[PDB]
Amino acid sequence: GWVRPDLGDLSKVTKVKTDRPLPENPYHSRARPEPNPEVEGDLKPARHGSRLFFWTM
Amino acid sequence: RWIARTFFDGPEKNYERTMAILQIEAEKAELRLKELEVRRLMRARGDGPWFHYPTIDKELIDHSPKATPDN
Repeated sequence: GWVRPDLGDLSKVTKVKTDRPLPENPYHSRARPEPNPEVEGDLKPARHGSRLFFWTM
Repeated sequence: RWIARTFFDGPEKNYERTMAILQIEAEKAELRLKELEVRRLMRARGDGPWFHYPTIDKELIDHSPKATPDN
């Protein structure tokens, strides 16, 4: 008394059951590591203007 | 007597102009002693975005369970 699985088999991704603990904190996952800080500030213009050699403005 | 007040001034204009344009200097010769402080000696930190070089974009990675379990 069995079935003839014509087309429904080998498809339709399922879920099963919670059986064992899910392996969080995977295979190594050592560090990120840390990023470098940014600047937000306040966009002011040039302090006296382009300051190159003589170049007042 | 009638030469100065007809033409020009003494220690009220040519003094305190020397005091005026010598305050455009200490914000010029000292900010030029901060570029050498920062640009040449940044150096191995790379904190401020001047030596920032592109490496890779991690957005284009995939995370699907691709069809070999040990990869």
